[PDB]
Amino acid sequence: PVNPCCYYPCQHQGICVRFGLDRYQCDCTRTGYSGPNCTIPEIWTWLRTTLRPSPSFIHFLLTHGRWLWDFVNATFIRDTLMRLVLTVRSNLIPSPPTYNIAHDYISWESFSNVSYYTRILPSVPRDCPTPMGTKGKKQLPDAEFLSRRFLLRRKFIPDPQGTNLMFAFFAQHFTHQFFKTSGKMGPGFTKALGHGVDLGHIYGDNLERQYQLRLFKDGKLKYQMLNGEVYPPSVEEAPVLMHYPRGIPPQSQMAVGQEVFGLLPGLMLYATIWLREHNRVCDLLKAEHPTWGDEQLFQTARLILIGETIKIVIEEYVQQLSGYFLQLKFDPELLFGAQFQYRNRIAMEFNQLYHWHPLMPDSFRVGPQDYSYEQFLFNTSMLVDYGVEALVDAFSRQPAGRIGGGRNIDHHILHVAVDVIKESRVLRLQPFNEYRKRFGMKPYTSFQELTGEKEMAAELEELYGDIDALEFYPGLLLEKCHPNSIFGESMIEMGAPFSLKGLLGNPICSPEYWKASTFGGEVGFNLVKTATLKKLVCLNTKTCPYVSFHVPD
Amino acid sequence: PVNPCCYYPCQHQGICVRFGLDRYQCDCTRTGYSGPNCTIPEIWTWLRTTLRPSPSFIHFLLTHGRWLWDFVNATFIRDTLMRLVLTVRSNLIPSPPTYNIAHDYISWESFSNVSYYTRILPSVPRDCPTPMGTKGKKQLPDAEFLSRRFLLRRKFIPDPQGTNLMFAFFAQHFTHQFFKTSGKMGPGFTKALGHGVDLGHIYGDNLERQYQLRLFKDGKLKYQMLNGEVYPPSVEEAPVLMHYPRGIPPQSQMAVGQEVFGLLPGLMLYATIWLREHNRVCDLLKAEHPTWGDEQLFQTARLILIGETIKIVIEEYVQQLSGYFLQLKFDPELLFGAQFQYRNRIAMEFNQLYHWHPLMPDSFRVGPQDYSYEQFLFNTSMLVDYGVEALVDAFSRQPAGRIGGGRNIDHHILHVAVDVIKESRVLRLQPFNEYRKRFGMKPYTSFQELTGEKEMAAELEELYGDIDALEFYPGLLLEKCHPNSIFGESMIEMGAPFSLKGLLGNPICSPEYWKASTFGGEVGFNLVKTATLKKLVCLNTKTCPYVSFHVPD
Ligand SMILES: *[C@@H]1O[C@H](CO)[C@@H](O[C@@H]2O[C@H](CO)[C@@H](O[C@@H]3O[C@H](CO[C@@H]4O[C@H](CO[C@@H]5O[C@H](CO)[C@@H](O)[C@H](O)[C@@H]5O)[C@@H](O)[C@H](O)[C@@H]4O)[C@@H](O)[C@H](O)[C@@H]3O)[C@H](O)[C@H]2NC(C)=O)[C@H](O)[C@H]1NC(C)=O
Ligand code: HEM
Ligand code: HEM
Ligand SMILES: *[C@@H]1O[C@H](CO)[C@@H](O[C@@H]2O[C@H](CO)[C@@H](O)[C@H](O)[C@H]2NC(C)=O)[C@H](O)[C@H]1NC(C)=O
Ligand SMILES: *[C@@H]1O[C@H](CO)[C@@H](O[C@@H]2O[C@H](CO)[C@@H](O)[C@H](O)[C@H]2NC(C)=O)[C@H](O)[C@H]1NC(C)=O
Ligand SMILES: *[C@@H]1O[C@H](CO)[C@@H](O[C@@H]2O[C@H](CO)[C@@H](O)[C@H](O)[C@H]2NC(C)=O)[C@H](O)[C@H]1NC(C)=O
Ligand SMILES: CS(=O)(=O)Nc1ccc([N+](=O)[O-])cc1Oc1ccccc1
Ligand SMILES: CS(=O)(=O)Nc1ccc([N+](=O)[O-])cc1Oc1ccccc1
Ligand SMILES: CCCCCCCCO[C@@H]1O[C@H](CO)[C@@H](O)[C@H](O)[C@H]1O
Ligand SMILES: CCCCCCCCO[C@@H]1O[C@H](CO)[C@@H](O)[C@H](O)[C@H]1O
Ligand SMILES: *[C@@H]1O[C@H](CO)[C@@H](O)[C@H](O)[C@H]1NC(C)=O
Ligand SMILES: *[C@@H]1O[C@H](CO)[C@@H](O)[C@H](O)[C@H]1NC(C)=O
Repeated sequence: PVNPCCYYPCQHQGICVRFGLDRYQCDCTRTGYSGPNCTIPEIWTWLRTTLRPSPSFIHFLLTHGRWLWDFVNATFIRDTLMRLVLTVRSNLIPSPPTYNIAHDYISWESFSNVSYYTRILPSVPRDCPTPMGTKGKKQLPDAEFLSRRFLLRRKFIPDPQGTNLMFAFFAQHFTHQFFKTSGKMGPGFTKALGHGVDLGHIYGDNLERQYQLRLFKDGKLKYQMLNGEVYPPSVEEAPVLMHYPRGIPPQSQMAVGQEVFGLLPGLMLYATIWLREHNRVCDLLKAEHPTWGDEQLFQTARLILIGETIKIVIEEYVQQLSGYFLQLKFDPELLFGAQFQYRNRIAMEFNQLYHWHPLMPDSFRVGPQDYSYEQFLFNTSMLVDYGVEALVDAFSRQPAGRIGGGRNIDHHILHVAVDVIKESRVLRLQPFNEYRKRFGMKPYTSFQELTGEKEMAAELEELYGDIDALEFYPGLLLEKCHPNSIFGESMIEMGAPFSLKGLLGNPICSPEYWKASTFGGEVGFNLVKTATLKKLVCLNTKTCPYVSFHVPD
Repeated sequence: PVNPCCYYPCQHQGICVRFGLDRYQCDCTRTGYSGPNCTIPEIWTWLRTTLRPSPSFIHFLLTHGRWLWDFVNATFIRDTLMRLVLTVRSNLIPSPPTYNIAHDYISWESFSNVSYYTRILPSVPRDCPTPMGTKGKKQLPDAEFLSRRFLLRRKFIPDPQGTNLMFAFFAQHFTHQFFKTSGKMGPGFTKALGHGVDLGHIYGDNLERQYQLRLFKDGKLKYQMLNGEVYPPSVEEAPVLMHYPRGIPPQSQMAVGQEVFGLLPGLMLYATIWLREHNRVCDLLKAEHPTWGDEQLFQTARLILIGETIKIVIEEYVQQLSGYFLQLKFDPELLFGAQFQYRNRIAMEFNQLYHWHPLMPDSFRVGPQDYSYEQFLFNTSMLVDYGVEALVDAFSRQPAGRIGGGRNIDHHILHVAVDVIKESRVLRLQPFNEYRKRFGMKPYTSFQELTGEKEMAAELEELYGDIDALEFYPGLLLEKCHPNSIFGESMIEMGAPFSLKGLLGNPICSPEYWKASTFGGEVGFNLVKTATLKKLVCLNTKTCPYVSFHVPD
């Protein structure tokens, strides 16, 4: 008999469980609901969901009326909201983590094995009629045509929010510390066992390699002087597995924490910058703490750097993305109010959703020059050629591709998207609509409602058969976007909760850790609290270029 | 200049941080105290401190009167106070963990590398005048001498609280899933990565081993029939690493989660009991969910068994230890409205502290027979000679040693305590009196004040020279004990916090994992909710013998 759970009977986060031959039962525990399917709301829950504004109304608010916000921001109401965002958003995320590619149920192996990604919804069961559960055609839409007809850029669409490539690369850099899928273990598994902001893209994902990159004098990282400027050393000087092409000089290969960073100067730029930062922070620390050995200098530098990273991403990166008039604020003290887990596990869903390749331009402009993809990719000298200042000026001046709304991925990298989808299908990821519901939205009733348009819609309608067969990742990228926006509500509402839980769940945000001691006292603590994209750059260079996550005017 | 931190100048959980060449300061963040040393109370601390009664008094409060208590046990107050104890206890233990053998400060490697035991107090700094700080003599007392004069059991001192061997062997069994110190990596590193109640000692601490122990059918572990009884498999059938006397026939080796267990019949008794429970639990699962595969059946029964353990540990084990009239309760829902991190990292001090070898008797009486050590140790046929029922009955009946009070370790195992102190000095554990302060107790001012009696104090008084020299382990075992207690206040007052954090800082007890579905429904959940030592044994044996953590009336 057909598998009942395959209908996803359990609403509102109830857990569908098989009993006897073909019965099921939903466990409605702590859902706010009861009944066979968790649809009968408790007194407080009914109260809640009717007095609750729709996500878009809230967004509208946060993005309109400067006059109210000028006010709010300068008063404490700035913090009440920040607290609210933090706790409400994060709540959507199970911690301790629930499921993994192997387990569709809570298990110890699931909980203790950090090589796995987690997931918020269970897989689509194998014993099921259609690969998306119950709805749609037998064999799913072709991955390659889907990317061609819908994600392949025709002409270039700059982000209407003015996001620059400075941002784009920072995202790529930043994220490739917690997304590193295992080649050898395959889909659903991960190298990045820090599972968040450990900065393992600077100090590597392992101790042994970490050790290889370290000077072991003064808490510092190894480095090479070139044209008077500091850079990550060569693989000959610091011998770690780096994914450069073969034949390429280990004498040209640069050594950073993330094996793939040698492949784009974008990444190699930030690896440079963060390295200078780290060494720079060591210099400061050794002035106040001369009695300190080498080890306590490195480990402290790393905290500060972890601290700095979270401060910026929150107060600048997410700001840019949100466009909110409310100024966001990094302050773990907001979270000492309520029940919070300073623990994070990366979901496969988060992975899928962060494949932000659209941001990537038709070509890369460095003042007068116009380097193509082939010219840019795997370049072994561009970084050293221009230096940091010059390549910060350039990335900060170039508009990035809008993410949502479709047809805005450059053909050079469209194969990523293809794989993401194909990868999605191996992972038996649930339908997009099933994820709407789980991230507190209504499901879309049609393809029209999704795209806010007819042509793509009715075209997808027939490829996919039903809208409840629409997949996660395609769905995120094809949904309509309010003009003036970088992407669609589902990206915000699905991503934000994975995003914030990933930032604040870090243990340096705990009552235990968030003290000055942790950061070698007050200069250490103040460095975290006042850290900036400008500062991070212009403190570590001879001159100071346009630095920002947005283009100038 | 001498390192200022050597003085432990900083009170009530402040952090001594070395600054410049010869100075220091204290980070007294969130301590409740201000000032350079941190002895200047905030309004709230003072009130809280002039009105807090002593441990003596609370111990007295729970250990005396019964009328009041059997009343309290029938009201909501049981839950009220139970919660007080948990929160009170577990808030003294940092979470995220703080330091380890290598780092005397918070660091990422210390957050991240679970192969370390954590530590509540930092190590006595390597640049200090005396091995214990500043107070005391150049040489700590000879460890073997300290043992032989103070801990060697002359006459057997039975536990005044009636503790039996059945408890003793339970304590060992249970505690040996989270203390697996490296023979290889050395002092202060762990093989048992669960850092808690994960039943590694049953399923092995690694995936390789677990697979080898698993029958991979119905979710069961392998077993063999000897005399019609289910015992753990042979090593030929489950080829895993087990420590056995070389020369012992392979058919006579039993394979279990934990490598040492095969030595002592005690151990291999519980290993057998639990194994039987596991398979038994699968036999209830498969009936409920015949569609379920062996992996789920396996991982679900595991959670039921982890749950069953804590239930028994809290409601029966820790209850027996306490002598409290407060009926202790395992109810995770008690913490559901509170800052509580559902994690735990094992500490050296817990390991040290948990060395209750003074539990073990002179001989081991089994029915008409009385067994010497040279007869009990490593006996491989004994468990299978008498069978579970007959051996449980015999451990339940024989008294266990009194733990505190001094001179209660049998000579046969006296070398253990010798290594404990030795290791204590490799781990540079701070002096007893500092651990006193960390756990919200007043330090001792005289060796006289410590033991109570006049004689044995004054010998130490001359061995150590000064009370602030006295060592962690020794102080524990030599401290005067409350009116008829199994050990002194310090053990209680230091142990329990770790103890409790060790049970309830377990994801299973989290809001996320504490639902019927985690255990495959009501049936599983009710076994957790309703388990008893008596039931863990008798539901698995032909007849039901005497079983209990206390010797009879
Ligand atoms: C949790 O924590 C445990 C404790 O840290 C970890 O186990 C330890 O892992 C480290 C891995 O490095 C071990 O550290 C030791 O370090 C010494 C240091 O001496 C250095 O040797 C280097 C050798 O490099 C040599 O030269 C070239 C270039 O320099 C190298 O590329 C080449 O490989 C060559 O051999 C020197 O470069 C350096 O100058 C020093 O002389 C090293 O010699 C030891 O062999 C050892 O590696 C440590 O011993 C491990 N275990 C223990 C008990 O300490 C554990 O890994 C961690 N767990 C996790 C999951 O991360
Ligand atoms: C020209 C620039 C870029 C290149 C060359 C590139 C290339 C790649 C490649 C080859 C992969 C592996 C996919 C596969 O083999 O199937 C990948 C994965 C990924 N990319 Fe990009 N990408 C670029 C831009 C970006 C940017 C700007 C982001 C930031 C949002 C991003 C986010 C990701 C993520 C999250 C993954 C998954 C990582 C993993 O699981 O290992 N990419 N990228
Ligand atoms: C006759 C029975 C016992 C014997 C033969 C025994 C002997 C030993 C031995 C040989 C060790 C290992 C020390 C080393 O690593 O060199 C040890 C450690 C230990 N014992 Fe026992 N002991 C017994 C009973 C107990 C009891 C009743 C307890 C209370 C729970 C206990 C608790 C511990 C603990 C916590 C360790 C340290 C384990 C680790 O660090 O991995 N032991 N004992
Ligand atoms: C966590 O889970 C993975 C998946 O089970 C573990 O790896 C597999 O282990 C088995 C037995 O050791 C092998 O047959 C597989 O080939 C391994 N790899 C894969 C991709 O399945 C991994 O060992 C676990 N991690 C830890 C720390 O135990
Ligand atoms: C890597 O980038 C460098 C520049 O940083 C490329 O060389 C430059 O090419 C431009 C024209 O595209 C010239 O105006 C400059 O004279 C060149 N600079 C140097 C130092 O040669 C180089 O071609 C790129 N690498 C690859 C493989 O295309
Ligand atoms: C703060 O702690 C320090 C360190 O123990 C104390 O400073 C000592 O004070 C003595 C007199 O008691 C002086 O003679 C020494 O110079 C100090 N020693 C060190 C190592 O600094 C001080 O007493 C404490 N202050 C308070 C108010 O408790
Ligand atoms: C302030 S927040 O809710 O915590 N996050 C957030 C809010 C809005 C937007 N956005 O692009 O409008 C983007 C946001 O951040 C995201 C980051 C990654 C993925 C999704 C959202
Ligand atoms: C109820 S509790 O505070 O959580 N623990 C506890 C309390 C008292 C006693 N006791 O022997 O009176 C023993 C106790 O149990 C342990 C003491 C030390 C180590 C482990 C358990
Ligand atoms: C009970 C909650 C009251 C708020 C109604 C929520 C639905 C409104 O919906 C929102 O309206 C905004 C109006 O300015 C539009 O700009 C948004 O796009 C739209 O989603
Ligand atoms: C002007 C009001 C701003 C403060 C309210 C913070 C709400 C944070 O955003 C809320 O997060 C929830 C989790 O994704 C969503 O379900 C809500 O629709 C979303 O707006
Ligand atoms: C619950 O959902 C199942 C499957 O979605 C459906 O068949 C059933 O009718 C529903 N029951 C109730 C009471 O709403
Ligand atoms: C082991 O135990 C059995 C029965 O309990 C006993 O007869 C036998 O002699 C013992 N072996 C040793 C080596 O003491």
